[PDB]
Amino acid sequence: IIRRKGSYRSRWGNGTEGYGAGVPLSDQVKLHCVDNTNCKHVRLIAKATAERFAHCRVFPAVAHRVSVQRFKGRGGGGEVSRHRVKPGNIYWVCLFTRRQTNTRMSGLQTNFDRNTCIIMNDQRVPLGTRVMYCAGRHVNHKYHLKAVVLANFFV
Amino acid sequence: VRTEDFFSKEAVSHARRVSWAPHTTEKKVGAFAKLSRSNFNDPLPVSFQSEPYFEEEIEAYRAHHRPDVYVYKYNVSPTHLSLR
Amino acid sequence: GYTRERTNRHFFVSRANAFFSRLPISRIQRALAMEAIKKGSMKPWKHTKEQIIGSPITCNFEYNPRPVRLIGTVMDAHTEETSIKGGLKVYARSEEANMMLWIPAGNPKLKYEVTAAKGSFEHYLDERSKWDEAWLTGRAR
Amino acid sequence: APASHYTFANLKKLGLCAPQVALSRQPRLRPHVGHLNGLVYPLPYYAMWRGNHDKYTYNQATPARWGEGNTNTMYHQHYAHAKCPTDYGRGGREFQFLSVKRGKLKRKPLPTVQYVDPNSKPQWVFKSWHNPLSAPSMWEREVQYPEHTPAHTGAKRPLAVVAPKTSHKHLFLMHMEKVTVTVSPLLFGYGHTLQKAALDFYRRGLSARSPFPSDKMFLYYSIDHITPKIEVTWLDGSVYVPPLIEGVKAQDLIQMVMEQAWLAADRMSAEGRVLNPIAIDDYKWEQLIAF
Amino acid sequence: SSKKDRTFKVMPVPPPPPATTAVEQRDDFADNRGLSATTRTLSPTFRMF
Amino acid sequence: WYRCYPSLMEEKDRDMYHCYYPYLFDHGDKMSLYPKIPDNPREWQVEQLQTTYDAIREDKYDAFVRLRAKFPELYQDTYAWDNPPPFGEFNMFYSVRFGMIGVKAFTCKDYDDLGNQFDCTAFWFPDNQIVKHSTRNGDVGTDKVYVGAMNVPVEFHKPHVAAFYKAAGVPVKHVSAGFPVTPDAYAPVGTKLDVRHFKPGQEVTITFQNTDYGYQGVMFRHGFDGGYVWLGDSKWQRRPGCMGAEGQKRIYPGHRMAGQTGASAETYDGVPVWRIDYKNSLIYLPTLIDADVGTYVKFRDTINTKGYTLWNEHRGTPPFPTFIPSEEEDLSKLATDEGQLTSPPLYMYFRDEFAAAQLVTQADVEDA
Amino acid sequence: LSEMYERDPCMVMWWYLKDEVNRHFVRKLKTRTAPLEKAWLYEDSVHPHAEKNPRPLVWTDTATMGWRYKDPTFQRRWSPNQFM
Amino acid sequence: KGWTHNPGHTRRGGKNLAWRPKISDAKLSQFVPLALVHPRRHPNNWQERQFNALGYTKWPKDIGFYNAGDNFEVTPEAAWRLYVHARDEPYWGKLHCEKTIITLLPVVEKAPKENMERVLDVFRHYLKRYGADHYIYNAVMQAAAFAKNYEQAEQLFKEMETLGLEPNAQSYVNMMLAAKLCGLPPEKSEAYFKRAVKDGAMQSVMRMDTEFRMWMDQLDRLGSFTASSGYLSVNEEGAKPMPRDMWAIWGWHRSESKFISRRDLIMQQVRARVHSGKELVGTVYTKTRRQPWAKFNGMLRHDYNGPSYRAPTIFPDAPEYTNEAGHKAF
Amino acid sequence: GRPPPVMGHAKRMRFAGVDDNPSVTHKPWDTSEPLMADYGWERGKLPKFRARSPFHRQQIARRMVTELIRKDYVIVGGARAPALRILADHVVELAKAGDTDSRQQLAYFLHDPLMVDKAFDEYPRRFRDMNAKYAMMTRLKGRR
Amino acid sequence: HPGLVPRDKLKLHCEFCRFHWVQDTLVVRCAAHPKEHNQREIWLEPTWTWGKQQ
Amino acid sequence: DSFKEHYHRVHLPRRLALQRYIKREEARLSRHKGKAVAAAAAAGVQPGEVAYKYNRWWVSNDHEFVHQFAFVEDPDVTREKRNTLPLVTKENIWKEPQQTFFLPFAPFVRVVDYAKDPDTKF
RNA sequence: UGUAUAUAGUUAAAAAUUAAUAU
Ligand SMILES: [Zn+2]
Repeated sequence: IIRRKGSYRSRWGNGTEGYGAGVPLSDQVKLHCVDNTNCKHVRLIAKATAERFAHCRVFPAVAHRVSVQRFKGRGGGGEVSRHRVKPGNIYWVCLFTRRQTNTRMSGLQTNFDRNTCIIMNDQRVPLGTRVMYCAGRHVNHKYHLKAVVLANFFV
Repeated sequence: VRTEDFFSKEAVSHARRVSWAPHTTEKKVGAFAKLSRSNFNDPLPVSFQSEPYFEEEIEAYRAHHRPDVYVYKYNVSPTHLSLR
Repeated sequence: GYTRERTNRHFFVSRANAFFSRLPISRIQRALAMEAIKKGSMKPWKHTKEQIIGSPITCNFEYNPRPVRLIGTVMDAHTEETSIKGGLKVYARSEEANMMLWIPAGNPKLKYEVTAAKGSFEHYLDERSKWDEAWLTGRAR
Repeated sequence: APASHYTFANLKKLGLCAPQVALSRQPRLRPHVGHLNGLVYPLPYYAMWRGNHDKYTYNQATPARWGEGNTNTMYHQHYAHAKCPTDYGRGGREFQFLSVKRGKLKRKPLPTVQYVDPNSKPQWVFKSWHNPLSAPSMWEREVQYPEHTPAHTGAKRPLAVVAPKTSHKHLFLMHMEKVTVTVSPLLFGYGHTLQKAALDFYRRGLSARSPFPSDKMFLYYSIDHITPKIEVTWLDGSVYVPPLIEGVKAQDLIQMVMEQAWLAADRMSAEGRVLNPIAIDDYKWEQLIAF
Repeated sequence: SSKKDRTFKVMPVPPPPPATTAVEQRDDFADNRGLSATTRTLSPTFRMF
Repeated sequence: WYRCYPSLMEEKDRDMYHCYYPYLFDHGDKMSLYPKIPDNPREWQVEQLQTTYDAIREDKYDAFVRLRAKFPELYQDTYAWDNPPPFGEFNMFYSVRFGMIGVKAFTCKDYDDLGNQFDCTAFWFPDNQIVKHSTRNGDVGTDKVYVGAMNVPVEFHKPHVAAFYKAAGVPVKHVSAGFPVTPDAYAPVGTKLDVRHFKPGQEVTITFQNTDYGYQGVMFRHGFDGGYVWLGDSKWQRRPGCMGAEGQKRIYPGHRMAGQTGASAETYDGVPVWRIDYKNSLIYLPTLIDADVGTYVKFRDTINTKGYTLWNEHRGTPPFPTFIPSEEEDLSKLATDEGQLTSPPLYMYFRDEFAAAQLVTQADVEDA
Repeated sequence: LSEMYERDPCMVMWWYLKDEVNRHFVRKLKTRTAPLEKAWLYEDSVHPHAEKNPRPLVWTDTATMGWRYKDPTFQRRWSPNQFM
Repeated sequence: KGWTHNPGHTRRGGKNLAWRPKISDAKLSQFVPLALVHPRRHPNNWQERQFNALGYTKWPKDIGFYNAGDNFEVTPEAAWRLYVHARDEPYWGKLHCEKTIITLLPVVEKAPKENMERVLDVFRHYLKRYGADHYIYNAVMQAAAFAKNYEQAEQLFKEMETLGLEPNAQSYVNMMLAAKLCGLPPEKSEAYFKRAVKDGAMQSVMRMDTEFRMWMDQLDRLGSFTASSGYLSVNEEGAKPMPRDMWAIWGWHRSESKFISRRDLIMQQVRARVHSGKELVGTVYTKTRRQPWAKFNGMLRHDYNGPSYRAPTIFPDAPEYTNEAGHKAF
Repeated sequence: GRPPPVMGHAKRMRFAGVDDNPSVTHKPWDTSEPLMADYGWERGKLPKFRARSPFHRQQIARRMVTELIRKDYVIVGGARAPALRILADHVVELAKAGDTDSRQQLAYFLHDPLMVDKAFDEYPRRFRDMNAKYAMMTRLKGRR
Repeated sequence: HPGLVPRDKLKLHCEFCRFHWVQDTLVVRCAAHPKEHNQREIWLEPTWTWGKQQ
Repeated sequence: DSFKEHYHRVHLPRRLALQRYIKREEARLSRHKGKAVAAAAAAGVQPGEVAYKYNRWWVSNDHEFVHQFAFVEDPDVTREKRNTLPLVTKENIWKEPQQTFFLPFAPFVRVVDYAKDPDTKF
């Protein structure tokens, strides 16, 4: 639960004001996963008490629920090749981008359209094959990349 | 990779050490540089926590059977003087 | 117990704003921004319109894999002159994503060459609606 | 002539990273940032142990255990010969990791060697840690002059300086060759006398416990009221009579002759006599106490 | 409880002069000697009749 | 503060059998290995071997002073035993130069060769001159050098103030502050300090009056929570909580409280230096200070940074008394092109990406 | 008391005068301290008062016994008190 | 009801860093001096109470006086007056007599005629009680050296062989010292030292040329009483009737004290003069390993109230206490 | 540090420097604008004298300007004076420009039309050669 | 090291178990079984004071 | 005013008057040693001097190197600062930028001779 | 890697983003 303390010195601001800007994405923020899985991620609720890039996905392994929107459409036998997320499972998701101005130490501050993620297993092995979105430079850390093999290119 | 401390002691007194210069197989110029190829050890057992005080030790041949050679109530040795 | 919390000595309370005309502040910031267009970090701009839209090809030499090249459609023009601010705010629509990101324009790794003649008050509105429709339908609902 | 710091390339190779002295989030250790009130010197940590203050600093008296501030005017058999009464410094935790004084410096010159004629080129014997304490090259002079070489005795080098100091139970043949014990039974005495102290030394030597060769000890009844003599002869033939001071007894003589045995075997090793391997190690050196 | 007693307690006695009389100048509770042994200085001037 | 406590050496055991080198007893006249034998022989205690030639000491000491000459290459660092550092010369652990008064002038964003953006506040050093040298009763460690600033009409100062500068001989300076120096870092009254007195890679300590904010309440002065927005809270949106505990009756000194919120003397300890326009007397720091433009801010040096001296051998040695530019050199000729100094790269790696250790090359990307 | 002696040995003495001047004169603040500022504490003999000629103090300690440490804040609540 | 913004137990008031340093008492306690010595813990009232509480006595200067080194001495011409009185005593042993002669030296070098008969009367009588030994021979030879009567030193030395007594290891130094201070060149002391090395009575571990120097450079450090170069050439003595510090030590620890109660000095001189079945004797090993640190360390009953009170050993002293001079420095 | 030490928004004080810092917010720190409803104690704002509402304050800015033009003196009280003299240097900055944009930008502001008929005639003749500080703020002595 | 509640309970279990005056407190210290058989008499801490531990 | 604050607000101008005394006497001793003999004991050698301490490099009880720093500022050298002009700074100092990033120490034996004085650690 | 069925230990980078002097 990374907090700050509004005291004209400690203050999140809004982004758009330098590195270590603000708003670490409290507990449940309904991410929009982008792996090539059952997750249809009109919702995938967040469950860890923080999220950000300056807050560094590198360290925390932010547990995330899946407030599923749970498919576009699937079918077959009762039990199949497990990539099809159950409507209530929990996964250490990997946040890709944000809808918030994420300043970096290069002054480049990116604001994306939808704040997305990729479901990952308990062991940080991505539960998805491909990725249908970009991903800020906060990936490429050996934390997840060694399993997040560069499913695609970055921004 | 024993005891990660790694240069944790780096210290031996001028006393209680022995001497200064070793070398492995080579010589510098001095035409006599056959020194040791020496070893790098632990200082005298636990340094002074055990024995904080030491009594004055004379040279060995001056130590054993220290003769009693006095002048007027003082002991004159070839090296030491003391009021007996 | 107690504490001062306000130091009003003559050294702290006095202000040099009076004597400040001795310094040509901006004529330093000119030359300050002049020593950054010389190193190649930045290339001059004199544009108020004719830059509200264009076509930058960003080359953020991010050491991540390799330089990222994003065709973009500038929509800020933050400063209107060669000074330190810069600020293009290119839209840049990477492949499927929409990423309103603004380049500080002084950065040696974050280089970009815009081309005029498309600075159309139409083509600008072409993308604004494209990012207005992308903004709205991205809240995950 | 190396470089005392790693280089960036050297540091980068191993996979490590350069330590920031910079805007890093880390502590950037700088205690004395607000506590040390006054001029603070660029010696990193010279006021921490005191308590990270600079407060009092003017008093010269400090609670001094033996060998500290004002103890210098008392006789403590150790600090009498181990600290010049001048340099005695402040209390324990009030150590002087940095003492700044005002005045003109006077650097007194170093002392020179005594009883050494100038320019006399000495032969150099090099010692070091490597030598296990058994090594004869360990307990003797390092710089061997022609001045400290006894010539009235045959010596190739000045004799040893330091001698091992341990208690000897048994009279093992360290380097002696014949231990004769002369008494005159015409002299008599009941109770602990020198007659008794020397004759048990015969028994204590001839004991089935001491590894002394029983056939190499010679008793000798005298006649002319010869006080009990104990004569040991080393390989070089120089005889040695441990002085039988009154009140002596077995464990002293077995201690005298064995302790001197290391000195005398040293003198034999100085004249040039080759020495043998000794079985017993009265000085525990290859031993550790186990449980 | 009560107030602490902040009066002025009298001070303890000085040491008497050394003996050098052999008259048992040391004895304290004897009939001859008044307690006080004050042979101070120009006391011989205080010659009493 | 662990890792800050230096090697602990008890005074009771800094004696002969400890000294890393041969311990030297002084006799008042000359050093000698042995204790002084008191001349009144009665003064000797019984059974105290008054040593006059100890074959164990003298030979251990014979092996020191001889071997230092025989094999000099090895024992070079042991020459600070008898060859002490002279006074002056910028002793590494001792000397402390003064600082120079400054003025916040503007702010700019500046980047390295790498794309690290630094919000750079550029301080103008208008006219810095030594106005008076002080002391405290001529004691040690209590020597202070005072530095003027900002040449100013004699009218703008009160007559009692300006009558001081007029006495010292310096042109009347707008403001002056006192820096503690070690006596070997003095200069003559009337030295005109120049900005190059700092080195582009240094770390300076700045002190100023952080911008006044009035009389701000407690949710601004400090960080206080408090008050649900629409969930009750009759009149409690920002008021503090319980002052005392309950029964102390004595509101504990420092609770913090509402207050005057920041017109005080603030300090940044170890901000490094970025550039130096020694033609403009500008010095750029990669930070943002919270002071109104024109806030006179004094610049000492940062003394020791992470247990290591700032001005050591491997990391730059300063212009010791102060940088005095050469006689052939003047600034009226050159231009801002030539008057610009820059720093080493403060950050090891481009900071938007991670260190080369965490970023992974394609070799492991092709994990297989 | 020793950790107070590191800081200033004269303070160890001043703490005790205060305890004998505040043995009767605690009542009003003017006579609590005005005596204290009449004594001059010197951790060594050298002192600027040869110009005042301090006459020595002919006084030998009276109590050969040692000093008990009695807590300030020790309350006696009943005395030997003939009326028991 | 959790997650405080202000973690930690940084106390409120105790911040001065001089009277409460932020150092864990686990790591700070190791400086509390539990053997604290300089701010001494023995007032001056006791220094005399603990004197008599040993059985010690205060003698007038002429008999003796604790000298500058707090070592009790006997004044010559008060030493002889003992030997005049107690020579017949049954408890006046061998080494008592020679000790008289040694005390008669700082006068036999100052009064070489009036005190050279006392030496001989100690000599002549010593032989009548104890047959003939080296103590009396080394002593009187040393006395004859200081009298600057070198011929007497030679006239004594040649009687060692005449009595079979092999000249002791000192009997050369008593002679080496004589041939030096009597104004005779070297090769009259050298030829004596070279005698000693051959007979092994003296031992020299160095080339024989330099040991003899180290010998004389101690025998001129000890210059004669009437000269003005050396330690014996000093006449200043600390006149003190009692040592200024009755608890001084001569070892390492308070229980290694210097001044010992008569009633324990006796039970010491006993064990050093009996069989030694626990500690070996005449050897540099000393089985009884000194460990005056691992011994008791705590203030007893007699560290607070001070020493007991045993009445001063003092004389009714009928002899008249007359003060009728000032005597000093022999 | 990298972000401003005091983040996006905080009110410094009356009598405080600009202390420019990288920020998203917009501050004028300059008030060359004529006939402007920017009342405040900042730099780019003329002094906000007290009134019931920024509207009613603007209504006081009307009848105190149209009465300075009508008769060239108005004995105004308190923080209205430093707030009026800047409105007398604006009316002349409005009366000098002359274009029919300005003559309305004052017509919107004056309660009466004859004034905007006066201000544009006398002031170009009057202040043809004065270029700033058209209003003299001399303080009367007896406080109300 | 189990404080043997009175001094008198102290017993030397091992050959190497001896007594020691660890700062006025009679204790038992053994090289072997170093803390296994160690006993320490009950008494005030080595550095107490008159207001803290009476 | 507290107790400890009192003792100093009383003894602060009583210690200054004490040390200013000794110095004022230190000038007196500095006089009668001009015509007098070379030097007595007299608290050292009795000019206004500071003897040098060759005894500053210790190996503590824990076997770790402890160096004593002693600096003796010369009253004649410091005044020789406050009058003369300092020399023009060497261009190899300021025209060079001070390195930011002090790198860690690397151990090393000096030359082909393994002297190195740490005793070890392996 | 030491150790043994798995494997330690000074540190460094990053992260939790902020600096504080009454006469
Ligand atoms: Zn046991």
